Amino acid sequence: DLSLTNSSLMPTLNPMIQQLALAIAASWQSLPLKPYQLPEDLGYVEGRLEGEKLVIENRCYQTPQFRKMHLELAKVGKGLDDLHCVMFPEPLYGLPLFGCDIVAGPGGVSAAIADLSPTQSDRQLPAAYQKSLAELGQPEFEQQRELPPWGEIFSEYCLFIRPSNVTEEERFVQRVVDFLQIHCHQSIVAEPLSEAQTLEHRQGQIHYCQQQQKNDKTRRVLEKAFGEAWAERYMSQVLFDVI
Ligand SMILES: C=CC1=C(C)/C(=C/c2[nH]c(Cc3[nH]c(/C=C4\NC(=O)C(C)=C4C=C)c(C)c3CCC(=O)O)c(CCC(=O)O)c2C)NC1=O
Repeated sequence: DLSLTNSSLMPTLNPMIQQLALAIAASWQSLPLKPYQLPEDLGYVEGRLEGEKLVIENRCYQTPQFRKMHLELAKVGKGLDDLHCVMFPEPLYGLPLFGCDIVAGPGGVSAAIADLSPTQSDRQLPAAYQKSLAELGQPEFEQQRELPPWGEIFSEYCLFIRPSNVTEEERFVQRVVDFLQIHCHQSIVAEPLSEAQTLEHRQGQIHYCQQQQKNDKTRRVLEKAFGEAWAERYMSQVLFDVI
């Protein structure tokens, strides 16, 4: 399932989304993957109420270091495209949370967000991450976006932009590839932590999922195609499940 060649959505998504989906899949392809079963063994889902149809493709995996690796592609009607990805770490290893959300319409990408988010109580990334991320240097983008109020969960390296041209699209993709290369290497060298530290990282992941559920822009997309009760179950059990 991890080849995207069987995807029905891929050919119709915004090109930046296609490039990022491919890069994520390439990063995961040779890991010690096992399937992760979403609620009701959800793969493909389509729904419509009174407006536009929402189509969603889900792929989910797990490894010893990552309890849940979720790649979701979505399209609303013919306008709105979305790529959503979260690698949820196993708290035992103390790794940060990789996440990204890319939203596009007919006139281009409106929102591109990626981060390696902290799970420590002091809201800092592990020292090895800080060092590696600082060495990449700060990227220059013309149109930055300020994080909403629930976005206190994001690191100081969080990127949130509207890409202004294809060069910036490519620059953002390359920065996400760099984040993934750092993250995959740190996962090899990570050691199992003490019970007390595992608990702190668990709490940090819970908090991340609770704050992400406050994103009303995501919720309203789901609500308009499936209704309020479906949307709440999807947000809380599929996208941002509390462990
Ligand atoms: C069904 C799945 C799914 C859909 C439909 C979705 C849609 C979605 N996500 C966002 C913004 C959107 N997404 C995020 C961030 C994230 N969101 C995440 O799922 C993750 C992992 C991050 C961060 C790593 C932020 C911070 C914002 C801006 C929220 C705002 O402007 O209020 C928008 C508003 C775009 C804009 O303002 O230009 C939409 C429609 N996101 C999804 O995940």
